[PDB]
Amino acid sequence: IEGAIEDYVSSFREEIGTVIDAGDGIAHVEGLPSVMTQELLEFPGGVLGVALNLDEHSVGAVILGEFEKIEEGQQVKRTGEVLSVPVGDAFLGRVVNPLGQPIDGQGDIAAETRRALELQAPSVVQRQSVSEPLQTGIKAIDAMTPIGRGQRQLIIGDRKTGKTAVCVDTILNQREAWLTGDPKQQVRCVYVAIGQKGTTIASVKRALEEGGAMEYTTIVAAPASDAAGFKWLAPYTGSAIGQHWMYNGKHVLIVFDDLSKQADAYRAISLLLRRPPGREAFPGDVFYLHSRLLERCAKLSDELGGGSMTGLPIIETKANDISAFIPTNVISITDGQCFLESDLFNQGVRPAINVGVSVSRVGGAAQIKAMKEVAGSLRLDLSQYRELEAFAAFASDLDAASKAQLDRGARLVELLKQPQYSPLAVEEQVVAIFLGTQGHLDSVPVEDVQRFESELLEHVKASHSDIFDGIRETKKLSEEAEEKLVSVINEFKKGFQASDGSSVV
Amino acid sequence: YTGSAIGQHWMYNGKHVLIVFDDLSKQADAYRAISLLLRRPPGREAFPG
Amino acid sequence: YTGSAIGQHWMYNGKHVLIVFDDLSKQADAYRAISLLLRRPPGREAFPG
Amino acid sequence: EHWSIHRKPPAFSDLEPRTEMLETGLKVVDLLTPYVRGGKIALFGGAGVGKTVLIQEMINRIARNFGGTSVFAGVGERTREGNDLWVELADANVLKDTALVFGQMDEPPGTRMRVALSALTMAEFFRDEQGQDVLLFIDNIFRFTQAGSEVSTLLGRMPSAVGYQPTLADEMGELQERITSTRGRSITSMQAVYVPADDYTDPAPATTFAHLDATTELSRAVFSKGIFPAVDPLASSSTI
Amino acid sequence: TAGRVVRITGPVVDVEFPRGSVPELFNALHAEITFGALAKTLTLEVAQHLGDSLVRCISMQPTDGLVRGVEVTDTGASISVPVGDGVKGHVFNALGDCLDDPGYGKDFEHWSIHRKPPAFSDLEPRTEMLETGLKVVDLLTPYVRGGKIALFGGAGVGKTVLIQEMINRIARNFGGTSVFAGVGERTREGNDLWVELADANVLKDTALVFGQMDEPPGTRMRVALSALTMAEFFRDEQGQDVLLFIDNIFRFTQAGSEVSTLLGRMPSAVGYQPTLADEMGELQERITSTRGRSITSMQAVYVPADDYTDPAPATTFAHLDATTELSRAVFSKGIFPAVDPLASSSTILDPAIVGDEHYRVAQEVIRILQRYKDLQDIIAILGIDELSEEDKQLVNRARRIERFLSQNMMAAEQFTGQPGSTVPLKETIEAFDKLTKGEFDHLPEQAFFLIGGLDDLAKKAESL
Amino acid sequence: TMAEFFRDEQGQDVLLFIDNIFRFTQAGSEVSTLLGRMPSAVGYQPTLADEMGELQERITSTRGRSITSMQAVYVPADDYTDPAPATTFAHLDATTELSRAVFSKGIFPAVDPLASSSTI
Amino acid sequence: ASRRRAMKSATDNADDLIKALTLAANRERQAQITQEISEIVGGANAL
Ligand SMILES: Nc1ncnc2c1ncn2[C@@H]1O[C@H](COP(=O)(O)OP(=O)(O)OP(=O)(O)O)[C@@H](O)[C@H]1O
Ligand SMILES: Nc1ncnc2c1ncn2[C@@H]1O[C@H](COP(=O)(O)OP(=O)(O)OP(=O)(O)O)[C@@H](O)[C@H]1O
Ligand SMILES: Nc1ncnc2c1ncn2[C@@H]1O[C@H](COP(=O)(O)OP(=O)(O)O)[C@@H](O)[C@H]1O
Ligand SMILES: [Mg+2]
Ligand SMILES: [Mg+2]
Repeated sequence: IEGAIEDYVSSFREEIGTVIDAGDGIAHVEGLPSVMTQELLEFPGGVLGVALNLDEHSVGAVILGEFEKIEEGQQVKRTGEVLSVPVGDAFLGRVVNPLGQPIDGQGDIAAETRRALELQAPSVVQRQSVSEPLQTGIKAIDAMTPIGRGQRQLIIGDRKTGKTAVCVDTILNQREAWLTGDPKQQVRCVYVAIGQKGTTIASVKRALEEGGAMEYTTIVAAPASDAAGFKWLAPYTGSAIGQHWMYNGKHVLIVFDDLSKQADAYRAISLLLRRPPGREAFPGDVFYLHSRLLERCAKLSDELGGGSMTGLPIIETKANDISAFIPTNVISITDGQCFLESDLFNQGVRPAINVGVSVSRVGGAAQIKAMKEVAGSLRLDLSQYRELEAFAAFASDLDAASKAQLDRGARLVELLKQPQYSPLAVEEQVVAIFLGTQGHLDSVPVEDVQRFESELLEHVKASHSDIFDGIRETKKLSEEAEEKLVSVINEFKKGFQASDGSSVV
Repeated sequence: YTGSAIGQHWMYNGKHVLIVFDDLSKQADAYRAISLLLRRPPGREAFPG
Repeated sequence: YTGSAIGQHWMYNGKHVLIVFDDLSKQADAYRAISLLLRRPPGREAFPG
Repeated sequence: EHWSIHRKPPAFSDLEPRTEMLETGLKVVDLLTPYVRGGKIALFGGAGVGKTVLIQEMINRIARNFGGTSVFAGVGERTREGNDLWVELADANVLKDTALVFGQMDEPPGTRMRVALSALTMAEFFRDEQGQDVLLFIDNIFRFTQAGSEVSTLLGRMPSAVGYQPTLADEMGELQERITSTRGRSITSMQAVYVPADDYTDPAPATTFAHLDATTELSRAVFSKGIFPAVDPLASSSTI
Repeated sequence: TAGRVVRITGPVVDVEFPRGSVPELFNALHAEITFGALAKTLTLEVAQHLGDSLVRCISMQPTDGLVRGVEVTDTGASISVPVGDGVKGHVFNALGDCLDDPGYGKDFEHWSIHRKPPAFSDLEPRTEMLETGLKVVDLLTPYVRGGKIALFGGAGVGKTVLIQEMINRIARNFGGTSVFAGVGERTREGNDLWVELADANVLKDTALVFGQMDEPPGTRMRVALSALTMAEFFRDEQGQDVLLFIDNIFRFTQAGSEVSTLLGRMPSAVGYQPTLADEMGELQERITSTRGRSITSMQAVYVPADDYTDPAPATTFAHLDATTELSRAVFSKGIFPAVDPLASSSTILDPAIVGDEHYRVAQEVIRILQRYKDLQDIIAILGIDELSEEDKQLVNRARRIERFLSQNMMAAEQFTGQPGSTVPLKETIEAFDKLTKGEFDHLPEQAFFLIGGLDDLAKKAESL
Repeated sequence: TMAEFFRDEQGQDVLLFIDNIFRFTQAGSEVSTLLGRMPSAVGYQPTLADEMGELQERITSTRGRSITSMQAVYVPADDYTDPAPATTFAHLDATTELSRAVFSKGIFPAVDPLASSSTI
Repeated sequence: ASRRRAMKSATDNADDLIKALTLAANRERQAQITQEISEIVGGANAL
């Protein structure tokens, strides 16, 4: 009788299944004899679905798009294989469905090649060290935590700090590099937005085209009006397109708006799928999930073309808490952090980057020689300056060196401030930090240093251009250039008056 | 509920009525015990929703 | 329990036996694990009553 | 004529941010957090902070100087407040210019799931067809989240860590998107959000903030000091 | 014979077998994937007996495209690891296949990863004193032979360089080889570590095993066992003492809790596996020294949320002997070891074992440093001029001893050019005895940095 | 029962002493866990108020029968929020309390004056 | 001169209250988390 079972099994025009029950965004389908995990199922009404849980007499499913059309009696059809994304090079300057459809008013896009999302990450024998100047356009960022190609950097912050503005400015900072002919400086930046209001997306896009960087960017947006499937699957689509562009040797930069929404969607679908829960009502595999999306980025070896990618995940926390489950996991899974305390943005510094906690693992390996020399280790100087304000807040008599150090620290802190939508090139930042370190501005009144330096740089950009040429051709500061800069700043400060000031040698 | 109904009867007649409840947590405790006895699913620290 | 039994057997004789219990909380943890693997509902702090 | 309650969100291709300086007469709102026409502004606070007085003063000051139509919806509130509001609006001639709908707490939670949807249906019918500026005012949004939590608990679905129903953020996003001003039509939405025990770690207020741009919240300590507006300037912020 | 899969839930896989072919706990199962684009083989391990010829297993690799009814075969043995002399020339993960090339094969011998601890009767009844070339660790935090020691620190504090120095020093002085086991280690960091080891010409006698995050928790829970298995093989086959490295223990506990909660058991004790002490003991019971051969291990544990009463750190601390701490103020001072003598201690420091004079010298040093730290406030606020002769002389002696406590290592020649030296304990203790009186207060500050013994330092000082 | 027999038939005033009533309640919890009843908050019995109430009301002084009682009650883990003393609070008229801190002070009659209360 | 020492000792004594209260808060939050997870699991498994 075993031969009968064998023949019946081996017997198996299109295969058809049957829906038995549905509700709350999921459904149950039976009758499919042989299917592969994560099959892209097809439904008669045009809606799509995926298979996640398999049973001896049932197949679990998740419906991505419209859900109300689902009812008992419908017939499913097994189609194709594991779902893939059609990637190409026409995606620039457009907004697409995370499934890969042109939601924007522009016409249909072309297709180049289909790539499956689930792929193996590059191994250890196909990576090099990291040494490259990725600029940021912000003085404090590259002044404290350098950023290099192939390096993952985390930004975690509280409510209403300004991370979005920083990301937008970093994205648009590469206009000059794009204007260059060869693609060595060209980087193809992409943006991923998860669970954000449509008006905010429109405003962000409008800021992008006002900056003029629409040519070399694309947006993958999943607003809150969508179901859980799109929120769960968008980052994988972004990673797939990014890695495809990387594979050809082009430098690309991926930015994630948030990860908490994806975790929430995963928890929702897992609990609705009747799976065992754990700590904080979270599934066990959630941590592993993150490892599958953040470990893709890495520097490549020259044998494979020397491609590069860089990711900037963003994490939000409430009431200044760091010991939470997801923040701890993500902090342990990555290197380099940028804490954004709300108190610093509350008054004074606009970038509001914390100094005593920020750290970068790569450090000097991603630092240009000139500004590394000019840095002069002001981290310890600011640390002792803070430790000394904590003491001498009410001091009238002090040591002369202590007073001088306090004044220098105050001047440097007031210099470090920078407004928004103001990217800067490397040369002016190097000049500014050289001005700050040498103490030439020590006689400038503390209330009006910033504006003052403004005119100087403008004047520096007006009557002189050889210094910029030198710093751009050799990436190094020479003695004669330093002497000329000293003479120029002296003659400029000779004839400046903000409020009852005095010119001193 | 009995006290409330007794009050409502005079309420509809146009007479002013005053009501005082000695305690209210005891009622919640009794209801929770009944619901837990009747095999109903529990809720936030074991109270019915 | 075996230590207690071997102590009691000599107790019958009416002599003096000293007994040491260098660890107690470990036995409590072992019993807790045994109870939880037996699907019995845990009490306060996962310890059965 | 009758329309279905359920609808579909508007297309993303017809979205544009709205910027405008609408000014009131009160100092705190004028200086700290200026309002914006066509956007979202929400109120926050715990029990008995006095936000109802604030919304009543706001509607009294604004409806007089307004030529558009206003629709008021109460998801959960005491009968006395609604009756007093009806009497007050009857005391003036502006009552004819508005529409009212609300539901009380004594009803089963099922009736507390659709009142907001009915208000949104009326608002969209007015806006899409008449092409006129409209006012949509919401007393609270916490109540229907509560009733959803209890109905989901009764449905036999596994709860989350805090006890809230799963996919609550999905319902949040589905509800919030319906209030949207297109390129040709403008609508203003007023709402106040109750926080439980004045605890801001609760995920519900945090997820309801994400749909907001200009916000004003209230605190209990400044109320205990003696100030009636009780607006905290350190945490309140805007987007314009 | 062949078996068929029944239900698939993530990595958990249910299999059904004929009546007379039920496997035993902890066996190996092989399966294939038919799809061309995701062609792969899967290995599974047996962990439960649900009954009715049904077995629940955990996939060792990510699952995708699996098809019901696919036949499955049985290895008939547990996880096999290769052993031989050709080891330690390359890198490979728990599965055993070399990442640089698949050239290495089944030529070597194969052993099961599962073993048992040695018997109680043949346990070593007496401990031994393990001496190193660094004076600070010998004097302050003596190392116990065959014990376990913890290290705390971060990046930029010179811990990796110290690890390399220890590796080469144990390789050269007492011989033997050391194996490195990275659990939950980032791929880029692993590649950088491999490059650094290759460029240092010490990669020849070290066996590197890596654990990738992208793998399911099975690798994260079996890599340590595989490393211990090969270390024991080397120890029992060659007679050479081995040094074992573990990067973290917290990730191992996290993986254990994960695999526990995936099996549908009951959580307890702040979301932890109910028998975590059982796994901890099974792992730690095979590190003790026996038969005259020693197995020393190095770990670095992470405390969550700055809490010490958490059950996992509490269980970890139950098998510890010495602790080492590193800071950045000591780095800002500019000394090589970069260790604070006040924040570290040893459990073997007794007057009857290390000698009474050693204990007296240690107590004197600790007292002097504590007084210096206490008087730093008055030094900052008023200075040394106001301090009396006794205060100024004790401050000078303390700062001179602090400068002297640094010792030049060997690989520091990569930036200085001077190989380090090893000193006997007797010379160090006699030098500290003579320095207790502070007779060298007239020496200039620069001359106090050690390079080796005392005669060479005196000659260099006289040569200044 | 035997105390009630002495009170009723003999018509005599009766002295009563009981010790560590709390253990009684604890016992019930255990047997509940064996019966299979649904657990309650902090793993106690689904019903505990009724048994405590009926045990307390059984002690009652009649017009012709005066009965004086005094019960010692335990507190677990030095916490006063637990339901075991919380329910007992409602069945008492004269109450005195002890504290660990006052005992650590040195005085042996460690009775808190600020916390003790009475109704007479 | 006598005034200065009072403020110095006040700071010295003020540090330990911070330490102790932080410890107590840590223990309280850990207890609340473990009890809530225990009760939610107990509610889950019983049905
Ligand atoms: N350098 C700056 N100087 C002054 N104001 C700034 C600066 N950078 C940002 N801001 C202001 O701070 C706010 C930042 O808004 P943004 O949307 O970026 O917030 P966010 O902290 O990233 O959070 P979310 O994504 O939740 O809105 C805006 O009001 C913006 O005008
Ligand atoms: N300007 C004011 N002057 C005097 N009393 C005021 C003022 N504003 C508010 N109040 C007082 O505040 C209360 C108003 O309650 P209200 O309904 O506004 O509170 P709420 O914050 O909405 O709380 P809840 O929803 O819990 O009732 C009354 O007691 C009223 O007297
Ligand atoms: N005592 C020291 N003297 C001089 N340089 C040091 C000393 N200790 C560490 N360094 C430098 O600090 C850097 C970081 O070393 P280490 O902390 O071992 O690696 P990581 O920062 O990756 O943990 C090394 O490049 C080394 O040159
Ligand atoms: Mg923002
Ligand atoms: Mg109010």
